[PDB]
Amino acid sequence: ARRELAVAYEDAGIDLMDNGKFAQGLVGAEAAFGRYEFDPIGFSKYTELVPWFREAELKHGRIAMLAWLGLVVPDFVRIPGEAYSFEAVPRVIDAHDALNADAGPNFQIILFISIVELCCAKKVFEWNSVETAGDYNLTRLFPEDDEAQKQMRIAELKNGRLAMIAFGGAVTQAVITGKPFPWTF
Amino acid sequence: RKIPAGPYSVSVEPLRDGATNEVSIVTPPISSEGVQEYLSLAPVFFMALAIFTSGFAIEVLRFFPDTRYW
Amino acid sequence: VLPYMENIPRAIVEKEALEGVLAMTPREQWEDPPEDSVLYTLKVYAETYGEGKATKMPWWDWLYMRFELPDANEVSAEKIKLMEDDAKIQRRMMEGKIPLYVPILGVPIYTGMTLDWKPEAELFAGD
Amino acid sequence: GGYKMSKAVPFLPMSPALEGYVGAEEEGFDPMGFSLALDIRWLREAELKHGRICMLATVGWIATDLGMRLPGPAYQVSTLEAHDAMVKFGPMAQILIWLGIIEVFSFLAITNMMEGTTDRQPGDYGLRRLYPKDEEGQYEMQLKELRNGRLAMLAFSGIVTTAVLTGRTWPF
Amino acid sequence: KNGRLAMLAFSGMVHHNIVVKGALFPLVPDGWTGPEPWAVGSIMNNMG
Amino acid sequence: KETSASVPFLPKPKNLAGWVGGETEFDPIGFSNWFDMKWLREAELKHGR
Amino acid sequence: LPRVIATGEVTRGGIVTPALMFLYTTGWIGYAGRSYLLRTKDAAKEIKIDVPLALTCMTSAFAWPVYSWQDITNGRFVAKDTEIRVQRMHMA
Amino acid sequence: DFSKAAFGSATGLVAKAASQTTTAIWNLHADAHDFSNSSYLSKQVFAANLAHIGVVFIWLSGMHFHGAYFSNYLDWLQDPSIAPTAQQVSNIANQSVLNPIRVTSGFFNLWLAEGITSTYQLKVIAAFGLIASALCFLGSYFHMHSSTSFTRVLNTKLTSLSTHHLVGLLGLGSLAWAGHLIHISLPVNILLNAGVAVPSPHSLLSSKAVATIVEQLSFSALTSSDGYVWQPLVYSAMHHFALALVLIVGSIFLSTASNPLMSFTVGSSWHLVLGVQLFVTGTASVLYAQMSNAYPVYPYLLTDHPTVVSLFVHHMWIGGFFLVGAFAHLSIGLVRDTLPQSFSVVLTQRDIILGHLTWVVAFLGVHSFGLYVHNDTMQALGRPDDMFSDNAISLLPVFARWSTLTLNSTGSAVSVLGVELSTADFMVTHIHAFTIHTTVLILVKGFLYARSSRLVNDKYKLDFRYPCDGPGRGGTCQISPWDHVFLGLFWMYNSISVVIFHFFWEYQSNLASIKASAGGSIRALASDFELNSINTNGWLRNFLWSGAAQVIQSYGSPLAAYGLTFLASHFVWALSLMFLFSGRGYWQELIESVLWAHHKLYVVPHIQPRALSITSGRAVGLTHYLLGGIGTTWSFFLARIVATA
Ligand code: CLA
Ligand code: CLA
Ligand SMILES: CC1=C(C/C=C(\C)CCC[C@H](C)CCC[C@H](C)CCCC(C)C)C(=O)c2ccccc2C1=O
Ligand code: SF4
Repeated sequence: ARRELAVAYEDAGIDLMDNGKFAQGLVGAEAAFGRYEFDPIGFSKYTELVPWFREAELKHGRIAMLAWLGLVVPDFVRIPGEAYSFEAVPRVIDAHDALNADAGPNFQIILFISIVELCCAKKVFEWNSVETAGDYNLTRLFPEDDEAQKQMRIAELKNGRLAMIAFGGAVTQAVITGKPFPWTF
Repeated sequence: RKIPAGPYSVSVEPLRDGATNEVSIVTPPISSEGVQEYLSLAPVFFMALAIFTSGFAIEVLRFFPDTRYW
Repeated sequence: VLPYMENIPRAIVEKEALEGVLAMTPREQWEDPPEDSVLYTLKVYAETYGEGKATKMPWWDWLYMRFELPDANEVSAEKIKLMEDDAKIQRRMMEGKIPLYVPILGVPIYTGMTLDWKPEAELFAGD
Repeated sequence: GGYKMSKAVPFLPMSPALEGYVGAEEEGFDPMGFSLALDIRWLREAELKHGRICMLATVGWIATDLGMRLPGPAYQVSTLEAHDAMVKFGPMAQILIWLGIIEVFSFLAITNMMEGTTDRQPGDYGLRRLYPKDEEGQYEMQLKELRNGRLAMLAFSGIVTTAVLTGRTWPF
Repeated sequence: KNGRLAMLAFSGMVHHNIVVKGALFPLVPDGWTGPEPWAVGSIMNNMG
Repeated sequence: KETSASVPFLPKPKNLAGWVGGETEFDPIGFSNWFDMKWLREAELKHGR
Repeated sequence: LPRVIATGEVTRGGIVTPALMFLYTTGWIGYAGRSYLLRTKDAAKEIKIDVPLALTCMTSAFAWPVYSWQDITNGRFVAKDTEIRVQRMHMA
Repeated sequence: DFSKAAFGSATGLVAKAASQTTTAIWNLHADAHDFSNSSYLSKQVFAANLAHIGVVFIWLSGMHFHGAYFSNYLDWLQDPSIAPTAQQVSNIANQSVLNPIRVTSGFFNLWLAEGITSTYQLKVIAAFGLIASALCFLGSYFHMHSSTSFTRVLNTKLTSLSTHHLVGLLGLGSLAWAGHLIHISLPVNILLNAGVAVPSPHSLLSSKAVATIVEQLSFSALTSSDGYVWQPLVYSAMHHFALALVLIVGSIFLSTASNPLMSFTVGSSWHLVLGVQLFVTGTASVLYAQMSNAYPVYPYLLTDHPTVVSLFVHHMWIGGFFLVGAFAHLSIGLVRDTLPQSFSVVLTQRDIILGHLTWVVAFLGVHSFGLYVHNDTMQALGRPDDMFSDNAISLLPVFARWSTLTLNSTGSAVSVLGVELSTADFMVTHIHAFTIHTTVLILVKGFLYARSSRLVNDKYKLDFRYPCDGPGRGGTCQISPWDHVFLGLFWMYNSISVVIFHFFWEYQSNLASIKASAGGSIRALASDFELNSINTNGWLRNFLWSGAAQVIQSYGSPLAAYGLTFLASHFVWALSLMFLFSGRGYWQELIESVLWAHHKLYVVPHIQPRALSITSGRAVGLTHYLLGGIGTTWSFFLARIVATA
């Protein structure tokens, strides 16, 4: 029951009531043994911004997944071009402070991210509910039924959280070590 | 207008239901007749007259420096 | 209490925040708060939101409401009502005995003693 | 069931200010919601003016950098320094004066369409000529104008940026 | 129509004599290469 | 509604109805609405002459 | 230092021509203002300038020296002392 | 609709016959920003503040534009000793003599402290200032016409406002400025002082520049980093970092749960906040004026004497004006509040406080000006040993000549700042104290006698700004708190004028003394100030008349503009005398005669000519008085310090 976004937006806005569930019935607790309704601090008690929290978590997990993949892969293969060669930028963490500025690439990526995020800012502020959350209508290969949708949502959430933590210890493991994909000493 | 908002407000009433896809133009609802009326004010009209006179004197002084033709 | 201050959702205002607003507002002030009072905006948001009324609102309107409404702690904390009650008791007492401040470095610094500023013989005498 | 979505941005409902306009029934691309905060008539006027200006500017750059040059010794300057040599020469101020007259009358058009003194459509100035009589033909022609205008806006932006970066003619 | 035409025409004649600094009929004298740039200062003359 | 014959994107200016050159009804700025048309016509004729 | 000759002789640096030019210009100004006040007997039109009528009066005051004298000699310029607010508080 | 309401004040003025007078126009101007109490008062105030921010951004953009296009900033960079000029003057009329105007605002030193080396950077800053002004105007529009009521910011959301200002605005701005200093203002000044060319500022943010070229974190760098023009920037960066840290830490380590504005209405709360804010801003301006010459912070600032003098005098004037406005708005808030019971102790000690301040002012005035007049009399009588000077009865300021304390790893500011004080400093400091006390007396009297007084017992019913209560009770003119601010502005003018005179004479005396040569090391007294600033005649001769030679002999020189402004300031100041000494009734009768002359010629204006009201006349006179006096001092100081330095 994905509730196609056109009819899903009918219940958008900042919901003022409380569903009585965990964080507004969001998929994601869904642990191995039972449900890990984590929320120790209590941000989910702030029920009206629970969809905001889900949107933030999904965006962070997606950016993470991409970033972990994008500091794992370049340590093996680089983009054709002298500025990206293994000799011009010896390490992947150097790639940030290697192009920047007037070299072009990183500034272009920042510019396009800014454009695509400004264009999708109307999705976060307004047109954001419990069900929509991170739904940017890129479903396509989103399986039908209902439990399959829950399984794919929890897969996305677990992979995103795992990638956030992994990227954290990865940029950390590379600054203190300066090594390829296995960032052990 | 139960929410206290100032007179001449382009703000929609903040007491709305779930997110509304509505058009709320934030630009002053000015009027061409009103703008012409405002630019015809005694302060505006006479300051414009003073600016025109001063600039005319400036140009006369520039193209005819000093009183050479006295 | 009043019907509109009943079962107000926590999203509009906290229960402690509502209690503090009521505590700091005079009893006769209810049922018709002034336009510039906190209770008036709290009332206006109390209707049109909650129970059978509208249960959702746009994000911009939510930001408006959050800016226009108190957030319990540090704004309507019980300590703030205690301080307001202390201040009103102070102003009641100064019609009578006045606490003694002394301007130190240009700012009045409370000493701890309270004077008998009220005249002994003639209450309205200026000397 | 409701909330007609933007065919361009499929996760944002189409702005109701776009209804009845050329690019809404097929694209409806207003993600930032400018039409929700700004008058859609003014926005369409600005878009069409920009598109026409850029469609003239692109071919102007093409001509100037392909050797198409007016018969004058002062006109033998490259496109990069064209709008300094012509500024000092005078014709830039002359074009400014004439375009200022045209834009004053465009201002009159805008400040008459908004008050209802005319049924003028935003981009309309009355030039029918190569204009279909059938309404579907008119809509398709307006869509072609809009798409060409947007394409030439982007094209001229790229042309000027690359020419300033790497001084070349046009194919680069 | 003749009045409007002659108004515009006389304005053109006066300003042609201004730009050429000469007679009206010997239009665009030999070695013209465009009018001389206008003298006297302006907001753009002092690097506005 | 009515638009000026000369300038199709502007309203048809009034006070130009019965006049020698009024069939083209060219008055974008609209001094017709502000000034007496007799004086404007006299000034135009005198300027032209 | 060049001098200004205010005798009345028409000479280089004289006063007659500048005096005539100034007097004509300021009679123009005063007559334009007076004509506007006479044709706009209303404080609304004083605070809110009727720009077409104001400029009509301004450009029509060019004939001030002759129109003013005609009004003076015909009684339409000055006002009868018995019809204006004159100071008679001493019960004259 | 909105355009119709833009002239709504004029429409209301012409709607009623009672408002068809020139007095109505003057009231419309006087009550322009007097935002009346309403549901949208806070919106109006915040939008007006944002609009003013946009105006200041326009001003900053214009200043950077002049620096970029109409200034010799590059030549000043190549040689700081040259005259900083940033205002070209076109050849109209005959003003070509003053074509380069030496700007004394210190923008060149500021920009050098910001690492600006190219006029392109100034162009970019001007463009971004215009963009910021446009954004501020958009925000002000939005807040006035479509935003929250803002009525909770001073009473309910005061904790949030104060915490945001403490952490975000102040602390984060100081931290960001420290980062800017350390990253582009220190390295650019290093590469300019060493003369080794300056790269693009962004290239300093490369992690491969001097940031990692050497990791040494003390005064040791390439070749010999011994530039003493550079160290003040290092100290400024350290100060900003420390200030950001302490602000951020103390904001979360502070109660802030005490809003004294619970008992005040929203309008009175706004006025009281404005008063306290004006007090803080004025004392900050005075402190900066003192610290500008007390401590060097801008590159090549102390060398440019006109800039130092202008900064000191301007910030002293602004501080005095804002200090007066502080009490003005305190009075407005007190008199316009329904139940201002908070000031009960001071409204019940009204006469006690006022009379003790009266005695203090009387004592200070008699003593200070009697020292001055006694010195005048003794010098006139040929009794120099009976005067108050170093060679006579010595009024040595002993309390000034001691700052010794346990070191505990300190230095520099552990003393009297290396300057010795004498009798002249003592007497002029007491003059300053007396004038400040008198200004405070007038302002405090206006505050205290705002709601009631022994003369008039219902002054709160009369609001803040009223001409009088009548000629009764012997005469009750100028009882209003507005009139007390009106007199306090004159006394602030007197106080600040004496303060800037003291500073300017001391500055010129020090400049002459350091121009001993090198061998001359017995300055004896000399110190023209210390030897002559003990008499009123000494001032009148050796400061005013002596330094007026530069401003009166400026004709035919670039300072002819200063001479002309000197004359115009005298003219405006005497016109003020006209407005202040005269009264409304006479001018009304004169206007009656003139209006009869008009009616005789069928002119008859309908906006009935009324002369300025009593309060309006006093305000016009005060405005002209301040303008004339401050302009005279401005022209005098600038001509004297530019011609001679
Ligand atoms: C943060 C600064 C600040 C702010 C926001 C306000 C705000 C306010 N003040 Mg206030 N004030 C201030 C500082 C400030 N003041 C200071 C520093 C003083 C002491 C000088 C005063 C003294 C003061 C008095 C005495 C009064 C106010 C009043 C008011 C209120 C109405 C103001 C009005 O309508 O003026 C409209 C704007 C004007 C009249 C500006 C006209 C120009 C002035 C008079 C002279 C400027 C000359 C200029 C600098 C030189 C020209 C250039 C030269 C080269 C020709 C308003 C709430 C009035 C009130 O009733 O409050 C409720 C009132 O009576 N204020
Ligand atoms: C107010 C400022 C002031 C001060 C401090 C002085 C000081 C002085 N003048 Mg002088 N003078 C002044 C103004 C002043 N003058 C003015 C304005 C003029 C012009 C008219 C003169 C004209 C003048 C002449 C012509 C002469 C002096 C002389 C003198 C000296 C002797 C005066 C004398 O006999 O003392 C008399 C002092 C007293 C009677 C005591 C009064 C002060 C007491 C101590 C106050 C105590 C208050 C107390 C603490 C309250 C608390 C009490 C409680 C605790 C119980 C003395 C240094 C003479 C001289 O040459 O000497 C150098 C001299 O011939 N003066
Ligand atoms: C003169 C005067 C008037 C009369 C003032 C009036 C009627 C104000 C009108 C003066 C006009 C507006 C002057 C306009 C400006 C001048 C022409 C000078 C500025 C412009 C020049 C520099 C070119 C009073 O009403 C008054 C009231 C109370 C105390 C003292 C006085 C007082 O002294
Ligand atoms: S002189 Fe003027 S201010 Fe004084 S009491 Fe009389 S009317 Fe009032």
